[PDB]
Amino acid sequence: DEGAQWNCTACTFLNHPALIRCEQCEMPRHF
Amino acid sequence: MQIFVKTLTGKTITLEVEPSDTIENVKAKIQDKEGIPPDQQRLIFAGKQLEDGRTLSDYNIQKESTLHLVLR
Amino acid sequence: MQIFVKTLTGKTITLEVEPSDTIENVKAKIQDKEGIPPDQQRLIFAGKQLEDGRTLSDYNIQKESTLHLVLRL
Ligand SMILES: [Zn+2]
Repeated sequence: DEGAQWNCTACTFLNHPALIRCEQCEMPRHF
Repeated sequence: MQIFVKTLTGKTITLEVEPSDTIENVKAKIQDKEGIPPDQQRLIFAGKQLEDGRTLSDYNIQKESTLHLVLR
Repeated sequence: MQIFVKTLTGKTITLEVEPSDTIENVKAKIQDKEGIPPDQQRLIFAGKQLEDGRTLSDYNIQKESTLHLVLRL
């Protein structure tokens, strides 16, 4: 699951696992 | 057809559109309703950044679907 | 053409690039502006990690678009 993509909970964008903030809206992944 | 456009503040904008409208047309309707220039709009639907030349139906955007508006 | 690079600490870097530039060339330009060695740079665009040997045009990166830089230690 650590290499999995992840959906931003604010805008839903499907993000790369290397980012810990959303590429679109910069919402943090770990809130 | 009504769809919803949700901002990052959680505000839900109700927009009247046609199912065959292009994304560019939708941005123009957001410009008409909210006054936001289309070049400053990014729309996300179910994980995907929406591209200007495609239609709402192309993306399976339906009645009362929610698009997420991020300002760039 | 201009492209922008966003870092995790919020900095914006503006680069001058051609669409034919490789990702390696882009990392070298980031090093000039920042000081981060290219082998510690990861570039993300549209949810994908960009590969050193390919070019901006390979990823359809256009004028005034934005890449995200994260670090690899
Ligand atoms: Zn987001």
